[PDB]
Amino acid sequence: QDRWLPIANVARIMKLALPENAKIAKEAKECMQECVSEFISFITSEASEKCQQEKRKTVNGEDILFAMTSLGFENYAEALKIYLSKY
Amino acid sequence: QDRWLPIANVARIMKLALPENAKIAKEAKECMQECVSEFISFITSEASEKCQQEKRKTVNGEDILFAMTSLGFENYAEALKIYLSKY
Amino acid sequence: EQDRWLPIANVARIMKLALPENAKIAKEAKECMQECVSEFISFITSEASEKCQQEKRKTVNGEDILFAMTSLGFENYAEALKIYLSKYRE
Amino acid sequence: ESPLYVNAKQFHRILKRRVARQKLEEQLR
Amino acid sequence: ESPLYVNAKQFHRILKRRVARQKLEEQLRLT
Amino acid sequence: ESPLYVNAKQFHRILKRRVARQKLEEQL
Amino acid sequence: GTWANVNQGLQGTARDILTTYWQHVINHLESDNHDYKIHQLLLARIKKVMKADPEVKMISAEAPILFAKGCDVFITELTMRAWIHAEDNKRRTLQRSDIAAALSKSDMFDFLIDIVP
Amino acid sequence: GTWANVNQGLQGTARDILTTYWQHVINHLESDNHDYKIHQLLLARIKKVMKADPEVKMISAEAPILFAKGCDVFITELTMRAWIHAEDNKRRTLQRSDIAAALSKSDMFDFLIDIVPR
Amino acid sequence: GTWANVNQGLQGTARDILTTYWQHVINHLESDNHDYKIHQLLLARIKKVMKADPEVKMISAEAPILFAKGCDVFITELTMRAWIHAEDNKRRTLQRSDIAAALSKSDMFDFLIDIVPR
DNA sequence: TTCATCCTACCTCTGATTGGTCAAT
DNA sequence: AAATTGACCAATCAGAGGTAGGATG
Ligand SMILES: [Cl-]
Ligand SMILES: [Cl-]
Repeated sequence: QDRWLPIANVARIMKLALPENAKIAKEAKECMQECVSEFISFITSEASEKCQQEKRKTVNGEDILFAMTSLGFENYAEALKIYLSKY
Repeated sequence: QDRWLPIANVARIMKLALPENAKIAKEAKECMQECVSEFISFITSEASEKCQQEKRKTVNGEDILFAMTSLGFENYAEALKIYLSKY
Repeated sequence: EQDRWLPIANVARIMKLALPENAKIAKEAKECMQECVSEFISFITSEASEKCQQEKRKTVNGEDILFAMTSLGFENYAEALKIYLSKYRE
Repeated sequence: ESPLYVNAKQFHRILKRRVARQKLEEQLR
Repeated sequence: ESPLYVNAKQFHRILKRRVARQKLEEQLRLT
Repeated sequence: ESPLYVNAKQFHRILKRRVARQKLEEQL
Repeated sequence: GTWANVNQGLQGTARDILTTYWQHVINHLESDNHDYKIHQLLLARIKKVMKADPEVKMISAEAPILFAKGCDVFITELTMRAWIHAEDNKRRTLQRSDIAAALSKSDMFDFLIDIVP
Repeated sequence: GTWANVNQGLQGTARDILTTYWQHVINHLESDNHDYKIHQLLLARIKKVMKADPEVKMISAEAPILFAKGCDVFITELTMRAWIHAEDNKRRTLQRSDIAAALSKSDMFDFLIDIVPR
Repeated sequence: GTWANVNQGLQGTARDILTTYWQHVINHLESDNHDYKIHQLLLARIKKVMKADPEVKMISAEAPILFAKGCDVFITELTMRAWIHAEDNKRRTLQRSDIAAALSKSDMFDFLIDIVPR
């Protein structure tokens, strides 16, 4: 289970994404769960390799933003940079 | 409060009375608690008045049974009679 | 036997007092702390014990515990309890 | 909804429990 | 259905995640 | 995970407690 | 006569089942090896219900022990009577209206008309 | 170029709405008063996904917080991209095939080719 | 120096709170009217822990009294050190892993390497 | 084709159960 | 001090009701 984000939180965000009338198939929720969980694992694997090769043990915010840029999530990296500078 | 038996014990007896897959509404548990608590208070009050009228201070097993018989719980009196004589 | 551990109710009471009044403690946290503080005793006592055998003495005393505490890098514990031990004897 | 005659073995004890429950509630408050 | 070239920024990390994912399955079925 | 050098004041007493702990566990 | 209350107001298989439940209760009470130390917390609380009545003074140890057994039977038989009404509405969750419906089948339950109006 | 992914693969009304949704996200992150509040159970679950990778040793407290927010945006965008295919088929129920269809429109999602075969 | 262990591995507010805890412990041990009469069962159990070592022969009445006091300080400072990790993870329940995390911040706790594997 | 109205099957979301710690005994 | 059990909180799961999507004419 530790591979996947919990499904209830995923289903809540999807419901807010959709019009009031909309239903979501159980299959659709499970799929979205696997997708967002790979999104984390994917970016984190990139960030983690760069840390190991620069002899740092701590994966920090800049490592996640740098990895998003590398992997072609530039819109995510720039939008979230603003969020991180306030932290 | 002193008026009511604790609800966990009541809920446990109810769960054992129902099929293994049955659910019990909170309101059903709370209702059964009030019922069984009055069952005690009702029989006890009849036993307690007979004691006062016959100037006795202690209420004993045979008074509970005599009160159950007079109040129309005859099955409860006759079944528990057998139990009292073993005690 | 299993006399290797302090009783857990005393450990959990001291822990409860260390935390904000509305904190909770997991059973496994209490058990962990119980083993930690019991090795704290065994670890120090073993050092104090060896020195006693090497100086041919039979009794382990208060000075021996404090000396073992400084030896093992529990200097703050030895210095704070020094004050306490002096008062015990006067 | 509300019947005049109930169990003949219980009626008198029901009336008394109504009185005893009212007292408890007024002594509670 | 399955293409030879994918997003050039992502392709290598994809090959590595295929390996890292295989090794998670090796342990789960073992244990 | 398992370091070569630990606290210099404690190392030798740690080694000795590992021996003493196995022997206590030998009774069972 | 003495067992009229066992199946009063029940028809069909419910009748046989409540009857068989009482037979099972009676055989149990007829057994020779009773353990008369039910939890001190439950017997303490039974006694506190009895002592809420100002008229009550002293209570025999015998009395709470009779009510412990009696209250187990009462809850069991009323729950089983109430389940009938949940099964008829094709429900798996027992509701308050199932206890109310059950009470209305037998005048043994008339003492509860203010508790469950 | 760094906003290319916002509408890559979308046509007509869908382009405007996903663009507007991204303007909404950026306005939100630019605001001055952030909680940075994560539920304990979500925080422990993000760390556990990251930690499943043996190469990951220690994680900063700010990393799970970035992912909390990024995963909100990822779910919403993809759900909104998926819904288009549900509307096209005049359906009220979003299905797995709507997500599959959404993934195929942008190469940003190539990383998911083994998670959703299509 | 002597008090290095009070603060070893702690940062920010935790550092002042553990130092203030130790100043409170020292004020208490410096007070002139101690009661050395601690419960028969706790001192029976302390002696039994000491006596579990075959190398120990006879134990002074002083030794168990030093440990009763020392163990209260040990438990308190480690629980307070472990609570920091509970707060960092937005939790109000202390877990075993909060204790493990606290042991890793100071080499004073190296003696517990086999009691709490980490 | 476009309705009218069933039925069947799935999803929703309230509310019941579960898991685990405190408090009382 | 240790074990047992009720109460309670937060997190999860299940079922009772609601809506979709299909069948028929
Ligand atoms: Cl019995
Ligand atoms: Cl925020």
